[PDB]
Amino acid sequence: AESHRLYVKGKHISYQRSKSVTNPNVSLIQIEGVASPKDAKFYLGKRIAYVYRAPKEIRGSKIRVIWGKVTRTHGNNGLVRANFKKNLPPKTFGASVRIMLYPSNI
Amino acid sequence: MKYIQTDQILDIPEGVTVDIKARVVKVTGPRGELTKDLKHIDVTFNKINNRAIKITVHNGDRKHVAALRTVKSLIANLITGVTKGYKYKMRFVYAHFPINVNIIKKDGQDYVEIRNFLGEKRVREVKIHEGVTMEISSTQKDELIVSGNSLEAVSQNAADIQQICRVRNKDIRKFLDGIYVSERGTIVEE
Amino acid sequence: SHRKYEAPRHGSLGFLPRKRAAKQRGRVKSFPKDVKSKPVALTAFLGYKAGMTTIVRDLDRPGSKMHKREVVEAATVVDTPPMVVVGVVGYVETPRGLRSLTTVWAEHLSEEVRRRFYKNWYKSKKKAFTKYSGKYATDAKQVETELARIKKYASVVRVLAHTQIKKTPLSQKKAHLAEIQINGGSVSDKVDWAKEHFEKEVSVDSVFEQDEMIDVIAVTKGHGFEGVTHRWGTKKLPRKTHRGLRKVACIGAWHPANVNWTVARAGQNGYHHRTSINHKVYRVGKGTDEA
Amino acid sequence: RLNEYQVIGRNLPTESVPEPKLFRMRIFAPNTVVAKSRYWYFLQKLHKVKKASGEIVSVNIISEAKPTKVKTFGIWLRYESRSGIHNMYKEYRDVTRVGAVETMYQDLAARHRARFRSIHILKVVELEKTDDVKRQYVKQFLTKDLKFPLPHRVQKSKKLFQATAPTTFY
Amino acid sequence: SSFEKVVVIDGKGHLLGRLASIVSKQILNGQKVVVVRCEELNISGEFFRNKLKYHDYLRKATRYNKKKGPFHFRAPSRILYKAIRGMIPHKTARGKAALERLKVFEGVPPPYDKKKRVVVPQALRVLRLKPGRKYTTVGKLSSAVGWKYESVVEKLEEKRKVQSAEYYAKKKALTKKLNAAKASTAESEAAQKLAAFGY
Amino acid sequence: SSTVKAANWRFVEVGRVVLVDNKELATIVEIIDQKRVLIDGPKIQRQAIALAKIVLTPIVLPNLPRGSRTATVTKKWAAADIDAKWAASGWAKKLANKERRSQLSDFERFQVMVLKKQRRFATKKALVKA
RNA sequence: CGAUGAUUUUUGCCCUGCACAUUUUAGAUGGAUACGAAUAAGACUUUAGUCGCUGGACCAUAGCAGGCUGGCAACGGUGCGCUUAGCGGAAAGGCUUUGUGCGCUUGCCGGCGGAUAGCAAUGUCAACAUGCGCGGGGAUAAAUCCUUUGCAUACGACUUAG
RNA sequence: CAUCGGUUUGGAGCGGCAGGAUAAUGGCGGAGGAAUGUGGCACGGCUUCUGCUGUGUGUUAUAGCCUCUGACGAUACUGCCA
Ligand SMILES: NC[C@@H]1O[C@H](O[C@H]2[C@@H](O)[C@H](O[C@@H]3[C@@H](O)[C@H](N)C[C@H](N)[C@H]3O[C@H]3O[C@H](CO)[C@@H](O)[C@H](O)[C@H]3N)O[C@@H]2CO)[C@H](N)[C@@H](O)[C@@H]1O
Ligand SMILES: [Mg+2]
Ligand SMILES: [Mg+2]
Ligand SMILES: [Mg+2]
Ligand SMILES: [Mg+2]
Ligand SMILES: [Mg+2]
Ligand SMILES: [Mg+2]
Ligand SMILES: [Mg+2]
Ligand SMILES: [Mg+2]
Ligand SMILES: [Mg+2]
Ligand SMILES: [Mg+2]
Ligand SMILES: [Mg+2]
Ligand SMILES: [Mg+2]
Ligand SMILES: [Mg+2]
Ligand SMILES: [Mg+2]
Ligand SMILES: [Mg+2]
Ligand SMILES: [Mg+2]
Ligand SMILES: [Mg+2]
Ligand SMILES: [Mg+2]
Ligand SMILES: [Mg+2]
Ligand SMILES: [Mg+2]
Ligand SMILES: [Mg+2]
Ligand SMILES: [Mg+2]
Ligand SMILES: [Mg+2]
Ligand SMILES: [Mg+2]
Ligand SMILES: [Mg+2]
Ligand SMILES: [Mg+2]
Ligand SMILES: [Mg+2]
Ligand SMILES: [Mg+2]
Ligand SMILES: [Mg+2]
Ligand SMILES: [Mg+2]
Ligand SMILES: [Mg+2]
Ligand SMILES: [Mg+2]
Ligand SMILES: [Mg+2]
Ligand SMILES: [Mg+2]
Ligand SMILES: [Mg+2]
Ligand SMILES: [Mg+2]
Ligand SMILES: [Mg+2]
Ligand SMILES: [Mg+2]
Ligand SMILES: [Mg+2]
Ligand SMILES: [Mg+2]
Ligand SMILES: [Mg+2]
Ligand SMILES: [Mg+2]
Repeated sequence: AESHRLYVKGKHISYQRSKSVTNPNVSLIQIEGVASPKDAKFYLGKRIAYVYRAPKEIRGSKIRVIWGKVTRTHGNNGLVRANFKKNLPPKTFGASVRIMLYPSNI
Repeated sequence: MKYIQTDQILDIPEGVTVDIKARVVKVTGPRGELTKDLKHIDVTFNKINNRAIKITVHNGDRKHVAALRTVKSLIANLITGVTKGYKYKMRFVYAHFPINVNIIKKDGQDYVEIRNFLGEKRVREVKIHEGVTMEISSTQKDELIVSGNSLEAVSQNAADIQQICRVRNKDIRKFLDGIYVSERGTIVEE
Repeated sequence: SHRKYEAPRHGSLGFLPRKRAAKQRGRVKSFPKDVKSKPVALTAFLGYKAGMTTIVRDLDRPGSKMHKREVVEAATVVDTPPMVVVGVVGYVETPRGLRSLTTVWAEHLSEEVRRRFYKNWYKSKKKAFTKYSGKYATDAKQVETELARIKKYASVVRVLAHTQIKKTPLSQKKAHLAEIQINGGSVSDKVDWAKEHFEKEVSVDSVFEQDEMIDVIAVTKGHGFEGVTHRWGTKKLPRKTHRGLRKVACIGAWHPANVNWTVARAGQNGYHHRTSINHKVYRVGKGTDEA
Repeated sequence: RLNEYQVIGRNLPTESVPEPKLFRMRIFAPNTVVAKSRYWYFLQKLHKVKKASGEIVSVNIISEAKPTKVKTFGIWLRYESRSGIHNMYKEYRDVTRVGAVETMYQDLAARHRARFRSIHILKVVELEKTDDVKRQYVKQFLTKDLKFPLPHRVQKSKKLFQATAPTTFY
Repeated sequence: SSFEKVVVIDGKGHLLGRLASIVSKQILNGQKVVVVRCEELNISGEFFRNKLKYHDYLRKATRYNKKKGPFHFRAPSRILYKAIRGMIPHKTARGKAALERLKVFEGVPPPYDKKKRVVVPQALRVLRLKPGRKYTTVGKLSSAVGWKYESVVEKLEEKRKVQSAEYYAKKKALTKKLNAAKASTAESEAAQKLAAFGY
Repeated sequence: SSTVKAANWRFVEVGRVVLVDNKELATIVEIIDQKRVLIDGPKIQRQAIALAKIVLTPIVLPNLPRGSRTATVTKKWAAADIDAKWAASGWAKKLANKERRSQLSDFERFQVMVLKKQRRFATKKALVKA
């Protein structure tokens, strides 16, 4: 097995925002291969993990995760709104996230 | 108005073989071959037979329809250039100063050398385009014969000769000196 | 409101900034355009300004009142001992400009040119170019490979030559090393000429003939910090002006609320890089000539 | 998006006049609220009646008789420009009487900047005979054996990037 | 819609501003973009109009010191870069990172001469403009406004195309041989099963 | 001779078969404008549509009069056997194979991979000696 | 931004193979999958057939993050290490190629192993950088202050000489 | 995770009922008509009539279309479904 991936590739695009004011409590996520709200509606409720690396070890591991979930679709081109336990830091704009396949309903 | 369809019919004489592929026309006749690229125009071609070609514009506006008969006329001029040739005759017009016109060759290039125009010490030189033949008429005094297959090159060389002989700082209604195109015809008389 | 009278501007904006040259050796910004049909020949030479003199010459200028009549003219002497060829550089045409590909050097360099690469020669072990001189070991195939690369890829070939400054009366021992573009012939012809001229002397009579018109690249005389009156040729203020008169009275309008780059200001004068063209060669003298 | 309505109305009956004349108009409106509004707009342009002194009697949709038969319609218009009031006559090809009016409203908006409020539809008539067609821009589609290609086809892509060269054959 | 490690776009036939906006949003969203052949880009409008526009751009300079004013870049890649940077919040750290994700070139230099170039249909000149309209090539406008290396690029592009044509002839020959080998293994058990699966 | 290369366009004419929505076949019965046509078919509703919403196929239903009604269109469609003509083209075959691929399960995809491994082995074996 | 010379008798420096540990990462998690040109035209296979109407393609993809062993059919495929030859200067720093050795092969079939992480918790598997141990190859400088100069100069800086 | 309750955004959602010109169409049957006139026929230009073609003629023939209509059967749109 050259491939071991069990998540769908995503990207942290933006916060929910107007022209001048941003709302960090909602993140906008682009799911790879999704181009319409009908396609993106498959992924509603699926949990999201942002995996990143940190200087200090916690229990011998330097990898920490912030978990979230898909709440609704956004717009017409298959973006979704996400809600994380802790808001995604703004420096992660353009960083890749993991769209989990659970809670599965297939 | 977006006219639904507009057509023009080329007529190809017996010894002429038009040849069109991707708006590049190559016309062959007894006198030779001429080629022209039309990639700047949106036209389509249908071969009706060996003697006629349909040139069509589909759903063309006023200007785009206007650009169709000019295509027809250009290809027809190519055909008559490769089946009859073109000949422009120029007459030398001067009141006092004789115009001394010679056909010289410098640096491997043919030139038309105009001297003494309005008494000027300046020597005017006009490059002779490729495929264009110059001749000093023997049957006529002060006559230049410009001939060739391509009408565009012949008329533009003739225009070059005419334009180089413009009068400056004078009343050009009075000082009518210059070299002017007097006859626009064909090599083969009709 | 406008100026009361319209006068021309003081100084040229095409020689800004009026700063010191980055080097004392003037550098050829542009070489003559290459013509393949010409024979392979040098386009430049290095010399030293000796001094000025005067000549008398019969003028050949029809229509002049001095025609066929003696004129007295100032002349400049440039001491030019033959230069020694020590290197060659190849240039490649790129979408970002000329780029140097390779520099090939000669086997033996004289001491005066090896002093060029040192600030403290007397304290050194003089190790420059010793391993490179070893690159010529019994087959010199590294040098031939680089030269073949130049022939294969270079579009511009320039030679590296230095002056023989030990033959001049100057006490300076550092030679002056410069790139002189090679014109004429194919790239292969230029490379063969450069290789075959390694460690050889080239004289001025092989670069310049008499009655030729040549250009001069040099750094002008330094004058240090200078006021506007002499730096820019501005009008002196009246004698009775408070705080001095060798100034520009108005250095700008109220708006733009800044000093413009076009206003004359005090600063460093001279020691500029200049290219001066159309100087006629009256004589190419020979050192061996007793007359 | 319009519908054709039949609106019938009358003046309110009086003891002097207990059966006023019933007047019908054909109104092209998006819905019945605008259909009854436009009705009173034109009756007060023609007859001494008001919405306060009148009564709407019937509103009925008039469906196309043959909605899949290609027709040519002539529409008679009265529109207001920036300077004056003008009469015009135009022709349209469509399968529904309503769909010709939708093209007409788009058409006078585009070539004359005439808004809906500035336009009166005097008459819409289906031209039965080919000799009834006066305008060339629709007469050119009534020729025998009409064929034409659609050169330079532009394909809309769902993806941002395409790995093959674009084409326009068709 | 797939996320690629690098997207190399062949800039030939692309309209300047539509490609600029698409590439700006792509690089803002964390995608690395390389644009090659910027001398073959296109601008809508005739050549003379764009020369006048560039002269309007050139007119603009800081009065008190011309060295502080706008820097009018003449290269086609820098024209595209200016168009993109006008569409980016380039004075923030995020815009600076997004601009680091982008590369623009004239011609096709190494290592991209042996990689795959794609097109962007939403920004292609041949698919957007009305078939009678006039357009400009950015390479000619660049030469007309000071770019010095047009003839160098065309000499190197002809050299690259000669090598790239040899590549395709080799690939077509090996593709033809593999098809003949795939024809031999047709009507085999795997092939029949793959035909029932749609392959 | 002349040797004029002519365009191989598909024409808007009475009798052209078109694809609608990548699912259904229909034929043009009468032309409304440069942009609009009237279409009909055995498995479609007779309607006026914009030419942008349909795709012309290289197939012409021969001898279809302009403005033919639904009964005439159905009868002539059955006579010309347009469904069989469509189903024999590489375009329809590619659509069918795309649908068939889209209906595969995970197990069937695994089997597809296995069969590809076997066929690639056979193909390389054949290729090395040919 | 390029080319080129020389690079500390210091326990200092360069290159390299292994091995380990660290800091950093604008953000690996099968593959950046290479004609050119036209578009009122194009591809392929020999002016005629086929093709497109999107990459929902192609290649790759099975094995404790992929174990331990055994057997057939083929003489192919692939990784790594030497090795042969050629090409590439636009920023070539890569693309091929000869012979050879060590592995694997899922093209096919056997025998054995995984549990208890308890119903999920990224459940840790990559490349860049730096340091340090060994091993091996390799080389053995300059600049500044100071004095001097006057092609220079307010002081810095600059041209010289020592 | 399951189930519940409150709020809420949806689905290519599925089914029943009602209204209208008791939709208009379409389909089937019958009657009439015309032309952007099908077959046929008569002159021609290119075809050994190889979708040959142009024009004339005329009214279903070796295509059809338009209008009216007779008995059914649907659908669109819109409301309602405790
Ligand atoms: N292969 C059937 C062909 O029908 C064609 O003729 C058709 C038309 O002439 C005729 O006209 C219309 C028709 O358009 C419309 N859709 C239906 C209408 N009832 C018909 O009307 C006519 O035909 C019917 C019989 O169908 C007769 O009962 C009626 O009297 C007559 N007026 O209907 C015929 C059948 O649809 C050909 N002209 C004829 O040569 C041939 O029989
Ligand atoms: Mg990570
Ligand atoms: Mg005048
Ligand atoms: Mg006068
Ligand atoms: Mg004043
Ligand atoms: Mg220069
Ligand atoms: Mg190097
Ligand atoms: Mg090098
Ligand atoms: Mg002084
Ligand atoms: Mg001094
Ligand atoms: Mg002074
Ligand atoms: Mg005073
Ligand atoms: Mg003071
Ligand atoms: Mg291309
Ligand atoms: Mg490759
Ligand atoms: Mg400049
Ligand atoms: Mg560590
Ligand atoms: Mg193509
Ligand atoms: Mg094929
Ligand atoms: Mg071929
Ligand atoms: Mg061919
Ligand atoms: Mg073909
Ligand atoms: Mg493919
Ligand atoms: Mg592949
Ligand atoms: Mg084994
Ligand atoms: Mg083996
Ligand atoms: Mg290197
Ligand atoms: Mg390097
Ligand atoms: Mg490789
Ligand atoms: Mg979890
Ligand atoms: Mg691990
Ligand atoms: Mg591990
Ligand atoms: Mg000093
Ligand atoms: Mg509830
Ligand atoms: Mg609930
Ligand atoms: Mg109902
Ligand atoms: Mg009915
Ligand atoms: Mg009728
Ligand atoms: Mg007939
Ligand atoms: Mg009914
Ligand atoms: Mg019913
Ligand atoms: Mg409903
Ligand atoms: Mg309900």
